[PDB]
Amino acid sequence: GEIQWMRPSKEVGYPIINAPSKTKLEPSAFHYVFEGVKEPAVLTKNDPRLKTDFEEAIFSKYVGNKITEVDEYMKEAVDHYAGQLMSLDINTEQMCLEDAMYGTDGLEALDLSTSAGYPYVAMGKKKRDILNKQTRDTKEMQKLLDTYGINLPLVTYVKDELRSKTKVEQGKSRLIEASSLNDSVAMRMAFGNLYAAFHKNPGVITGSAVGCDPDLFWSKIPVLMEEKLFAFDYTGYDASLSPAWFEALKMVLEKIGFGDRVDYIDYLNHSHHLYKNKTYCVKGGMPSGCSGTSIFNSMINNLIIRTLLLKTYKGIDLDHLKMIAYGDDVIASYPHEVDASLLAQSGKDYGLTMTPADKSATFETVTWENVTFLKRFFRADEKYPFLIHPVMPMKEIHESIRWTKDPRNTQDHVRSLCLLAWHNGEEEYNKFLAKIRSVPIGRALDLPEYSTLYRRWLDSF
RNA sequence: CAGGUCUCUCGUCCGG
RNA sequence: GCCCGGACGAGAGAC
Ligand SMILES: [Mn+2]
Ligand SMILES: [Mn+2]
Ligand SMILES: [Zn+2]
Repeated sequence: GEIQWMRPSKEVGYPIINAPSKTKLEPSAFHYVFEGVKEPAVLTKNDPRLKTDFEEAIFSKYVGNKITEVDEYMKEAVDHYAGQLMSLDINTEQMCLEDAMYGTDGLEALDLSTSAGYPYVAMGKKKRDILNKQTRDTKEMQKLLDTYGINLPLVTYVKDELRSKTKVEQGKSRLIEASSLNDSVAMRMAFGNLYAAFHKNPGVITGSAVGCDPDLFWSKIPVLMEEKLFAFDYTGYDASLSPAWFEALKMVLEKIGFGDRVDYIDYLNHSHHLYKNKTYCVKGGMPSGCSGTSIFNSMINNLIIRTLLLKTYKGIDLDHLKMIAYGDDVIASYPHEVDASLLAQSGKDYGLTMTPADKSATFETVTWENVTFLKRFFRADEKYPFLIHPVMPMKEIHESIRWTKDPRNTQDHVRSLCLLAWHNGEEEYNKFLAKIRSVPIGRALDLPEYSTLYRRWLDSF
């Protein structure tokens, strides 16, 4: 992905949009009980903890477009992936405006608690004004659709979230793209039946984990993988995609029956954004925040991964590839062992910076011991070895609990962390409860017992 | 009061 | 006891 032009948004007829400049993250009652290296991310240029120019750091991720032409291997990839999705029998119809708006089986309703983007954002108009869940009223949305049309610009925002130290000092904050309510509606009418199919089918046919529940899906994953594993994350995924990959995606869509609306994908591939005063244009790069972000990322991953095998391993049989993606996050297997360092080296030709799934510095051999998917480890149960724990490191849970966006959420927050931490086992779970209860507010919370969570887990099978 | 697209789960409240 | 559905809030995860 690459920035085409930044100019005062005054010159282009666009309003100045000014986001909040303050973190909503105050430190938690458990701030000193537990340790951690994470602070809220840099939101503005005037941040003391910055050791670099902010605005140059945030947009740093637009590294350019390596390729623009779907090569022969991308084409065999496209062929094989799209052949996979055929079996799903994915309904290819437009989805009616009422469902695009208020949800249907496999597709949730639009989030009435997040903004309506451009232009509503600068009119002081919100989704609640336009949408009505009780009534499922599509009338005022249609009127807005007629009036403002689609292909509206996205409003860039810095994500208010916890960041490492180097990420605060290097102003490496994450930026989302606030899709307009019009395009979310437009995109979901076009693609809603595809999003639903994906949601309903996490696994190796779709190559996607969107729609999974790790408590239950971890027990499935090993039975779905072939004998030898490899795995990756990527560096700056969305913005490291060059136009070639969008044409490859357009190509998958056409082959599965979405030919007519493949144009929308061009509006993703060439997008306009509003950022504070500026107005800028991007070519390549996934507009994270647009409808389908997750699904298109994971789909492009499946292509990227087939492509790189075909190039690196002559005669590789993609029919014995098994892979699951959640955006750039991927776990994959093949009947014979493949080399992630090599695969990652070809990936650079296509503009991809690839890594170990833990953002570790160097690729190891990947075993059912070191492999991680979505930050979690895999550990067989000791009584029931076919049932597998999603084991997230206590380090992570520690980092979270030390902060709050609002003190009145402590019960839910900590309670939620308990449902992650007990997979580390009774001995580690009870130490957790001890530390939590080491403070007076801790002794106020209703926390679940190891044994209760264990029987819940087993019962849920 | 400002900050996207989603998935999953938990919690609160209301239903069949 | 067991299903199932809705509204709202939170946490985690991907971008
Ligand atoms: Mn990444
Ligand atoms: Mn990732
Ligand atoms: Zn443009």
